[PDB]
Amino acid sequence: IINRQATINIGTIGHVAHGKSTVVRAISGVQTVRFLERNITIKLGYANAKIYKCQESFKSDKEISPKCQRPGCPGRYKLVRHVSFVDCPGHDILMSTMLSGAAVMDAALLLIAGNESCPQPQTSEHLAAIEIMKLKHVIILQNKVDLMREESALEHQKSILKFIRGTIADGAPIVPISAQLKYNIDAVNEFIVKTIPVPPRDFMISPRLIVIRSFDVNKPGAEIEDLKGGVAGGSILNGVFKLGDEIEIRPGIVTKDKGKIQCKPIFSNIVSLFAEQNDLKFAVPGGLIGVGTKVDPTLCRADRLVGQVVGAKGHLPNIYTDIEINYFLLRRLLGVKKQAKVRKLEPNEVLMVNIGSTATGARVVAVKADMARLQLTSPACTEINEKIALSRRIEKHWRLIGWATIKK
Amino acid sequence: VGLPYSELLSRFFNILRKFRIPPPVCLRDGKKTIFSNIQDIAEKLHRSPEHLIQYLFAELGTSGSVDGKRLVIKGKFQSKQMENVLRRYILEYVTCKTCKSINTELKRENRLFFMVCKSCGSTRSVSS
Repeated sequence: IINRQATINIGTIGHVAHGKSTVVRAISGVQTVRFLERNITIKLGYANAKIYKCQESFKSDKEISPKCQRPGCPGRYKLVRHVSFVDCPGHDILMSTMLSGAAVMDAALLLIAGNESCPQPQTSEHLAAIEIMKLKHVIILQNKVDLMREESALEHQKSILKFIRGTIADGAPIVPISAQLKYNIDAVNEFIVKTIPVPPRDFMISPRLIVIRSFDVNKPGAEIEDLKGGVAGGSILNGVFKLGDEIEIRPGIVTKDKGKIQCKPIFSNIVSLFAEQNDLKFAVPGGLIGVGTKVDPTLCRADRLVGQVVGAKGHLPNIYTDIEINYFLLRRLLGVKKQAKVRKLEPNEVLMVNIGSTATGARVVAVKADMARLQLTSPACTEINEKIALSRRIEKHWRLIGWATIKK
Repeated sequence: VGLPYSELLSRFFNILRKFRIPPPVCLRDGKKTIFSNIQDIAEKLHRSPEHLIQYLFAELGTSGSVDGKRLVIKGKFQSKQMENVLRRYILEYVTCKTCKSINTELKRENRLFFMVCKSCGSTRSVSS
């Protein structure tokens, strides 16, 4: 069996102190990056899973290991798909990272424990975000069942069902799982295959890459005569990449420091692609790949490339510090156990605006009925339009208000 | 559809499975923290002595060496904050969340520690 790279981006959403990382571990095998320089820049735990199915029914088909001796069949498992995990943090402060993760995702996994409250705010917010940023493929998972009784679980399920009725999403699969006991993962794997169809992707589609991690591949005590190029740890949404292509980093750069910031996007040519373990020529979209470009190792230091977008030559995204948004507000706030009416925006206030992936905090300059002028501290970009999710600080946590579109 | 879920749930249901704190006999006589009673602690709670030392180091910036039963650790640390630390250690390093088992073993898994349980085989956070 040939070592094939990731095919579809799968993300995980939930609540704090539930154990999303644990779930990820249970699913795959490689331990999470989160909780100094190597595997520290990104807030998403990288997990390499495998889907190889034996067709010699229902749950007795999917396995973690490629070697098959556990179910009974002597034959080796057939090639289906390789998958990578993007684990977003489920904390109320670092929601920008979650939002960034969201746009990269193609499939979602919701986690709810059966011991806490039924109408959970953070989970609801996550769901809303998913709905906004075009992610109709949602799978519901139950985290803790062993601590609870027989009927209690049923009641919880019923409550969940009641909750998911008025929303846009209607057809969603539900699975009960244990992360610590290591069971019912096969069913989840099966669901991943059956329910979600993989979207068509050729070599003509507009290139789309998002860099989260930055790598400087240099040994302590290495000469200038033999040097390795700067490696950008980036995940591909869409568009198949190969060796020998022109790439531009789009959020701009602050170089000369008096001095205007009028400059071209950061051009680079691909040198090598780092996937799995060995070097590969082709890059299948839907996974985080260490793209080694003609970018300096000095740029890929520690905290300089955070959520910076990457595009192929002959497409033009744009450097934005001041953004022109057309926003729409909802009647009442979604994400409370005490529903409150949405107030009008006040001049000069810290809000969090996420144009697809770009994790940015913005201040309001002018307040209008439909339009908003926002000043950004961290760099942001615009492709063609991009679906935007809005979030505000009211009561300690980030809370969703509505949706936005850039008019340019 | 909530009908193939029920079967799964049923299947799941089918397939299913403190006075131990020792008195710290230590004088708060400081500058260098000396723990002579630590061997007893190691014995009673069933643990290697080095792991406790490592935990202590992780907690507070200290430097010392292991001696056979007795510790020579740099720092003036009291008989209440050290006690608190001990209490914490006994609350999370002995206790496993899924099943409270006795047999726990040391593993250096990359720089931050992650121990393994001999009964089942689960990775627990050896830092928080």
